[PDB]
Amino acid sequence: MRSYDMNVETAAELSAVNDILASIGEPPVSTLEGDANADAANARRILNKINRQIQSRGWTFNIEEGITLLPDVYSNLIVYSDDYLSLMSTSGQSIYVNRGGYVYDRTSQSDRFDSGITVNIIRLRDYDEMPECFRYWIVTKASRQFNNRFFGAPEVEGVLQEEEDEARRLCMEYEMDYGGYNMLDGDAFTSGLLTR
Amino acid sequence: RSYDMNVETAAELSAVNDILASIGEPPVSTLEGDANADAANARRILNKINRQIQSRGWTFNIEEGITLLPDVYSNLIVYSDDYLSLMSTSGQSIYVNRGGYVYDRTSQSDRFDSGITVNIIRLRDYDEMPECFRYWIVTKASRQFNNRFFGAPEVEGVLQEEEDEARRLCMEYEMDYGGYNMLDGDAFTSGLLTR
Amino acid sequence: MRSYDMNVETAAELSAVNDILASIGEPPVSTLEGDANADAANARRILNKINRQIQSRGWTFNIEEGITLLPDVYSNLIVYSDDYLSLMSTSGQSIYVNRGGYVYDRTSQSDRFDSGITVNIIRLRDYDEMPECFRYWIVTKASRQFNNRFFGAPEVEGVLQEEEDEARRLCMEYEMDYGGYNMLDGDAFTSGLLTR
Amino acid sequence: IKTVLTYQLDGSNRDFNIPFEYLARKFVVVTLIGVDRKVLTINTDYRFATRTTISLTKAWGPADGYTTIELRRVTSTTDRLVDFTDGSILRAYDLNVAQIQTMHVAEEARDLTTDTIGVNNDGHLDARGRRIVN
Amino acid sequence: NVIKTVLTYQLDGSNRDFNIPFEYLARKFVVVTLIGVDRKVLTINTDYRFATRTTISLTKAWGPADGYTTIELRRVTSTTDRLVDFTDGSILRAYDLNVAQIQTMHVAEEARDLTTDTIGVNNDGHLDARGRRIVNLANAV
Amino acid sequence: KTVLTYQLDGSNRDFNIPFEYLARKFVVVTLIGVDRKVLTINTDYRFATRTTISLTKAWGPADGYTTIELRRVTSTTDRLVDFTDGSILRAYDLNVAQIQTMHVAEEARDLTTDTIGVNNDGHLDARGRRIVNLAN
Amino acid sequence: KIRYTIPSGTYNDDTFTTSIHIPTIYGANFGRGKITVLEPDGKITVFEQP
Repeated sequence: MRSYDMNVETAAELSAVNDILASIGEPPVSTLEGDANADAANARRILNKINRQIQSRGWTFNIEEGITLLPDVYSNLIVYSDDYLSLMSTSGQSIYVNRGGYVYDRTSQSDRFDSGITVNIIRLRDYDEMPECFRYWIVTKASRQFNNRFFGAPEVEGVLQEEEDEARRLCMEYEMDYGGYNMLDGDAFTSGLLTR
Repeated sequence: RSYDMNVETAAELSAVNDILASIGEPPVSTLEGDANADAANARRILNKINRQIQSRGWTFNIEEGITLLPDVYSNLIVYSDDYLSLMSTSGQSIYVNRGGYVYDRTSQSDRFDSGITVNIIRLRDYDEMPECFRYWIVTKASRQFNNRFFGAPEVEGVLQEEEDEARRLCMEYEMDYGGYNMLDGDAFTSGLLTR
Repeated sequence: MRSYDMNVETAAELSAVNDILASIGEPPVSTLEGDANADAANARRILNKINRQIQSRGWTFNIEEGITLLPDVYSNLIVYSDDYLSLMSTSGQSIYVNRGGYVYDRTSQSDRFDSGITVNIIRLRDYDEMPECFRYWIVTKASRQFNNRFFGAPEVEGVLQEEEDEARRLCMEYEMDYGGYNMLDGDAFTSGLLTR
Repeated sequence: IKTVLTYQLDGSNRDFNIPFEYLARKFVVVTLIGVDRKVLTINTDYRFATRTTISLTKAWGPADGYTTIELRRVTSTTDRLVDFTDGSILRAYDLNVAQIQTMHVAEEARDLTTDTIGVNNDGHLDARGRRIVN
Repeated sequence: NVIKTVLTYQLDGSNRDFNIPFEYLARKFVVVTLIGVDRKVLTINTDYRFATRTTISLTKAWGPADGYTTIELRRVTSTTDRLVDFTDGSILRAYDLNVAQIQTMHVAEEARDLTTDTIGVNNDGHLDARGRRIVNLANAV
Repeated sequence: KTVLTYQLDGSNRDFNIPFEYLARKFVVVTLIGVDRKVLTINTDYRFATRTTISLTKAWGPADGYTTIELRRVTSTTDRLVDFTDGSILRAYDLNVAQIQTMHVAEEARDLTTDTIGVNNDGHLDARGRRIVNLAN
Repeated sequence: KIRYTIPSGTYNDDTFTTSIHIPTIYGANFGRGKITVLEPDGKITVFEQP
């Protein structure tokens, strides 16, 4: 699992943590560097948790289709990193699982590959790499969970519940606009049925 | 902080820290020493939830056609405690646990000349679970931890909502991984489609 | 009634008791051996009670069909043990009851058998021998009954009620997956009707 | 003193002593050595009867295809038992465990002679019936 | 057994992105070398790039036509130069304690992964030279 | 480097230590003759300085032992620094804690390379030794 | 608690230990108890009782 607190802070990550701190009324911090601020450290942990959770759900922008994972030539092992939020097959039923930190073919009962495998993969990205609407949803969900766990204010709980639903709605609008999905000619099955 | 580092953190310690964070407590730096009740309680609930969710049965964790070889002398197949589910590949299952050994209830025998073929769920580590499943395990473990070792009822309603969402995303993962089709992937309808 | 206190403690039974103890917020015990811990002794008693109760309900994995119970050649008595959670006939109406700790044919009004009888029987099994899903349901039901009797916390009551319902559902899913029942060709009556 | 040691396998024996110190049970790796190498699982194939011994649930031997068992310590480098969190009390136990865990990896770092060719009494390179590839 | 600090991938002449599975503390600790007839080490900003913290993007595609069958990604953590040095006046911080612990772990782990620089047993029961010559064997009998 | 050898037929006792050591018990001195002789410290060699060892007696090629080996063997089980709560955390103690593991790692970089290693050309440099018992 | 300047001749090079004598420090002997020696820089060494 990637360490959230071991790299330099970005401006957006500084903004996100302070937004989470604001949810319970904590004043903003100038830096995420260790100042013994338990609240800021807790907020960053929840920010990382929510960042991993929403990305792992799967969206057109972050789902990578047709990605090749190359094996080591001498060990024939493909690493299944903890930053692989989702690893699927390109079509049909998926055959690859995680076994000991390496890719395992459950149908062939083998973890040895002579060549790269093509998978539909979600790889963890920085919160800085998220779209603006997705950043807002991550912060809103992190703020809601932060208040529930470390303050518990029931009035704050209700408003952040509504804010997250609105934040998730606008992320769904982004995903549909980004996807540009068509059930007539963008459809795997129906587009073939349209040929005359 | 200088340098563009790329380092990982142990997921079990992160999972435990998520469970303690759920009830509002500071994270721990370590999970050994056997003198921390919170570490012992949260880690035990994490294992119990991880064991319980895996036992439910998913396409990624139900291993089909696995052969369990008997002992060459005793002809006994050990029924492991880490066998969350053991079934036949098809039809009605015939194997049960009898004294820690695989027992054929229809033939009434613990003895097997050759290996049996079963549909088995074998317990995996929390690290080997998909990311959505890890979130559901942690969310469910946090909810059970609050009910047992915190008891705040407003936390219960929050974590009940989170587990329901956490299970929903794992149900989405199961269908995407499963890729199930009732026309040609179906065991029965696929035969009916032949012209 | 089989003694639950008088054998070696297994890892699963010790884990089960500590799960039951956790339901009211009790810390785990290292051993099930007598340390004057009334809570652990109470938990193990409810654990055994729930273990007997769920097994006696009857499931494909624990219902033994066609079992022969043999009589004593010099007394012609077949013992009806207290570990026989259920004793039925293989088909039709059952004719055997418990009378004085021995099998009694109520239709023939005799407890003497010259040869073994064939019965559909449920025999008590160790909590170890239970499937993982059934072990979870026993623990969940024991935890709920433990809290009801010895703590009585209403918030714990509501959650454990929901957990038991989920635990029983997952045992019902195990029952059908293990059972593999079919109403067309696995049916006693319909399968004969399917012949052309 | 050795972090890797091998016991010959007979159908009679099931208990094997662990001489080395391990921080976690998952750091101990049990493998069956024969014509094929097979790693065993913590509960289905063996267990920890005590802290210093491992008991197999199944007896193994030449009939099964494995003549030796290997008990190896593999301390995790990626998964550290200690991660210092900001705003947490700095405990000497955390500092000591962080030092011991990295020491265990370095201790296994000087036991690769077993997984290497080795040198003969004559001073040659002895491939123990092993092909050299690449 | 299996090396986690040295990753080598086949070069097909058209793929320029290679995964970094292992942890590292500095991008200079990652060493990119092309293997083939010779072992050519690449430069940080003219021969490749860190597209992501886990991905190395080569500027040019290399393949057997160029004389390079494989590309190797290897962590080489500094042993003489430590990233964290504590002073008698400095505030003790979690990040400094983490980096000091992790750097020693990488050095220890790199030492434990030296079957790459020798002849060691691979996943199979075979001693692996890992695509280099056993020079100076000279006469055999 | 953690291993170095000196061969001195003439009357000489002093051998400069190239490697850094944390404890005197880490430096082990052997005599490479027909069979190796491990020498105790008090009887055979004194630390005239932290840099140099004055080995008592000539121990020259007049005896079979000829060259003298200075090997560093850091103890994994024994830790020179053990952190205790209630004790002032010293920057020296924090620094030396990492060093002991690094020294063990350094000693491992040489033990594996001893039997067979890789030269500067990126090839496995054999010492002129036949590959016996090799299987086809 | 006492302040003690370690005298010459206490250090032995063949053992690399500076051994101080408790009766020399206090003018007296002791029976039981852990002993802590505090250096001016903050280094603490604790001696368990024989």
